[PDB]
Amino acid sequence: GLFSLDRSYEEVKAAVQQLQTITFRDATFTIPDPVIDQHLLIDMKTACLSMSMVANLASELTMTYVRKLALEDSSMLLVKCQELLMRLPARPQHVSPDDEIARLSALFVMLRQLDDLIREQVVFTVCDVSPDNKSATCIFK
Amino acid sequence: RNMFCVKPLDLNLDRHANTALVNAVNKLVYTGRLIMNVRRSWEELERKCLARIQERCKLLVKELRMCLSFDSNYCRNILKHAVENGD
Repeated sequence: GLFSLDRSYEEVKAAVQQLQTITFRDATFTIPDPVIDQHLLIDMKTACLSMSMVANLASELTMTYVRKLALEDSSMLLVKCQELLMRLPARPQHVSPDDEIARLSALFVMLRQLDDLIREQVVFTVCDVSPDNKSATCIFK
Repeated sequence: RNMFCVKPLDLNLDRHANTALVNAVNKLVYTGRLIMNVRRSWEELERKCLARIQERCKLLVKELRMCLSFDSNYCRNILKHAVENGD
């Protein structure tokens, strides 16, 4: 949905061949007919609003922790998460505990308001499956 | 030495390498040192001037009083007023 905006139709046709292939738990799956919808517009609007809000409420230390770790530490996951970021010992300008815990609580609220889009609901909690993977037992109905 | 010319923040005391609270309180204590310096210099100059005009008044009212005359009476009656204040 976020890639459907301001893109050519063949760009979407070159994106669906990348995004339809899901190989979760050694079993392939395909996404049928990814089209535009007004509900999808609602999800995109709340996604962009929540992204703007968490971009605004991000403090400088949260914004600079990746560079502060990448200047000294070195790992494979740090490299794999650094290459998707952009290019551009100092003391922090102003820190405060009580302001930043409020910032982190509101930021957790905004990440929750982003998280609820992809997380639908829990409706089954499995305890024991059948060993032929054809049945299970569950709670929380 | 010269309490009349004001020289605020001549060289850079704002230093990013320290805490901004320490830098702000260092500029504050520079301003406090300046105001207490000009206060002390002003008060010491005026009490030096007032002390010497006081003793000039005492020596004059000593020396004019030996000869009784109307002129000495009038200049004494001018000189009766106090000299403890600028007014």
